[PDB]
Amino acid sequence: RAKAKTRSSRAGLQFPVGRVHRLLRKGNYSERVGAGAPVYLAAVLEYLTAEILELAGNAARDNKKTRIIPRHLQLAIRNDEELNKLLGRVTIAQGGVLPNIQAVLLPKK
Amino acid sequence: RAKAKTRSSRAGLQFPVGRVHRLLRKGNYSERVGAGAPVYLAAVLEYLTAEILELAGNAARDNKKTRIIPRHLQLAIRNDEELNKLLGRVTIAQGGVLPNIQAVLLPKKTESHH
Amino acid sequence: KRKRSRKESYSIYVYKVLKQVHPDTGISSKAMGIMNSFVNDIFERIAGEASRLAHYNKRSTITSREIQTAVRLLLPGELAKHAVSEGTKAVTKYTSAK
Amino acid sequence: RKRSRKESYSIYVYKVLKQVHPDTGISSKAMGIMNSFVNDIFERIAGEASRLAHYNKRSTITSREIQTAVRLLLPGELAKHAVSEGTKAVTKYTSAK
Amino acid sequence: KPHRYRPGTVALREIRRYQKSTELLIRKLPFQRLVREIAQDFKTDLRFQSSAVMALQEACEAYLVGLFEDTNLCAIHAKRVTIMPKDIQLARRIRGERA
Amino acid sequence: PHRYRPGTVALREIRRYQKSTELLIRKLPFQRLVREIAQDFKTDLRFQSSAVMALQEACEAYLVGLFEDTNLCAIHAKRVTIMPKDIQLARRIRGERA
Amino acid sequence: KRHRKVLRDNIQGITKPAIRRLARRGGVKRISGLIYEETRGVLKVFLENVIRDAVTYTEHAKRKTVTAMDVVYALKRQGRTLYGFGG
Amino acid sequence: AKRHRKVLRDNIQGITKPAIRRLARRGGVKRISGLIYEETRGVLKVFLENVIRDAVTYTEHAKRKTVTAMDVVYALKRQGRTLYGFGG
Ligand SMILES: [Ca+2]
Ligand SMILES: [Cl-]
Ligand SMILES: [Cl-]
Repeated sequence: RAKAKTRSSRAGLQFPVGRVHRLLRKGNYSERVGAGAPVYLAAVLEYLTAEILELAGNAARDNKKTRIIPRHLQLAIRNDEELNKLLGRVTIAQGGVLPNIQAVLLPKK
Repeated sequence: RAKAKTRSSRAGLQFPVGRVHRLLRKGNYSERVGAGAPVYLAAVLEYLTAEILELAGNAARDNKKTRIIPRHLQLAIRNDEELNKLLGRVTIAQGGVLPNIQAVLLPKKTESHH
Repeated sequence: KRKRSRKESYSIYVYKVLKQVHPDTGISSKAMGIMNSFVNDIFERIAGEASRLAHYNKRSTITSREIQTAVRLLLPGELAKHAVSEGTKAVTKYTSAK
Repeated sequence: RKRSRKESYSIYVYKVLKQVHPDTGISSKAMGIMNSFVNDIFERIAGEASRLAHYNKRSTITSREIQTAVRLLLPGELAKHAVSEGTKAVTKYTSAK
Repeated sequence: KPHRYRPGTVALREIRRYQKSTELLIRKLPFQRLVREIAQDFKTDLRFQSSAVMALQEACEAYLVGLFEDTNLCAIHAKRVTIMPKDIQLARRIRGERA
Repeated sequence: PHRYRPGTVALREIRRYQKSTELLIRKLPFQRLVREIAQDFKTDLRFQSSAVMALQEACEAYLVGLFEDTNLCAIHAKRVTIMPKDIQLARRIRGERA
Repeated sequence: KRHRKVLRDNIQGITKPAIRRLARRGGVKRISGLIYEETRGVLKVFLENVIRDAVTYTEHAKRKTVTAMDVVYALKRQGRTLYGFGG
Repeated sequence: AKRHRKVLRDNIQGITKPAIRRLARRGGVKRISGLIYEETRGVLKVFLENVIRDAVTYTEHAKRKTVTAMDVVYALKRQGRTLYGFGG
């Protein structure tokens, strides 16, 4: 017998390729699932996850906080043009809104 | 031995219960499909089809026209509050739009017809 | 080659239903195309939601009850009453035929 | 009696968080949001892939489907990096076998 | 002589206060009752997980805050500063929520 | 000698075009545009003629609907004339625009 | 016992100052007095549509309790997808 | 010899003023500011890009060089502009 290596480890991935692969087979998407698919999908899920936490973390730092909380995710997403589009019809609980006050509503001074 | 009775006739439907049942199995919806699912579904599709056809047929008749055309389907759908909501993010090729001119755009003066 | 492949449609049926509802009116090909798009649209919505339902409740099976709940979710008020009615009637009649 | 198993992406979100910000942590609510995200996008990509394969009269979702799904669902720059990182990961997983 | 802020200035201050924050702005129990009221109309003697009531409230307030943004644009569109119900009705009509 | 007041022939046209269902953009220009826009995605592409029609049908529907929404924004500002800000506000509120 | 649910007209518990706060987050500076009731009706329609679907999800599952997933699946259907309560 | 296709440029202008007016008429517009026509062209172009992008994406996934009505129908569905009467 050979030793057990995970497919994530073979892909240099932190996301669980094996789990994804099972979710695909068990979620009524297709009769069959190629072995490239979950590796690629778990890859993309990891990239986007990392992308958001890069930007969420920076917002936690600007807030002088060690831990990311929803508001930091919301600031990350709503100030990033692409992430915002991706999640344009998504509500992030406990996130609030970006500070925006129309110019017309400000004092004349 | 004793043969040949189509599920649709049994249910009293024009719509194809057997085609519908095949389409559910092969369409990646669920591992298994029960026997009432396609009967019920076919019936519902027949019902909605028959509404639109009834209304659009009426529209073609008002037009002094034997044949239903996309505009007859559009007029049917958009003057039926409910069909309009079901099909409100749907575009009917060659239907046009319902006559409608906001009141502030009209002139106001009434002096009339024969 | 020589003969174009078969592409299914609901045309014969749409027509069958048409004769029921109006015996002496016909339908242009574009209009029939819209009707076929309509049926396929709704099939896909109802089956879709039925599919979610079953999956959301850990059932492997889409049954007549999932169609019904989905029909209640997708159609507006009056349309859904009659729809559920016709669906109920049809399954009934179909078990009577045995 | 032990509670029934609710799986999640939370050990993997953390692992990525340590890669990206080794000093930074995450609250429950944020993890819930991260977890909702992952599932959302799982389903969007897998869904579009299911359609792609079905439109092209094929039984199999392959990486080629996931990729074209990604192309359709993510915005430009986000699409590009996803495709790269998905290709990397495959090309790599293939060479290990 | 007693200090008074001109009209607009405490409003502008509130905007900033609430845009900085994420607390729910409807009082929890009133909300929770309303939900149950409304829920009777479809099924009798229903219980709720509190997370279900929080999920609804999160969802509502998010939708209303969202609708207010579009309502504020419609008001400003017509050369005003004061949101009025026709603003809301226009926002929702363009949103396609309403006929 | 004879001349209609401003807005009269406009109303007449509204009545004319809401009554009909023909495409209102000219077909060949539309086609040329499609081909051109397509070139920035893949070179030497061909187009089924129905695919161009399908895109024209869609465009024209999209725009006619946008103009409806645009008119309402004009009228909300106590105007009879549509202007770019009316198109922008509509598109902002629809979710198309930032 | 069994403690009946008294329909108290709670839509009025959605106070004026609450509606005003929501609008401040929305960036609204000035508010017609007609707003506060318009809103309540807008809110009610929102709540009915979400709660109807949610409760439909509850009924199909043969449960007496509306869960946070019922609500989530409801908001997904209504195109108002919510992160942070499961799914 | 044999030569492949050639470049087209600024065809957006073929979407003329009369046709923009006609569309607006059908949308019930009575009076049109003169800046509309260039704005409408911008808007139309963004719409077509987003739809043609997705259609062409479907084409390449079917390893085709011909864009089909179904590619367009499928793209418009994804865009939430579901269209009936071309292959639904
Ligand atoms: Ca870093
Ligand atoms: Cl594969
Ligand atoms: Cl069944």
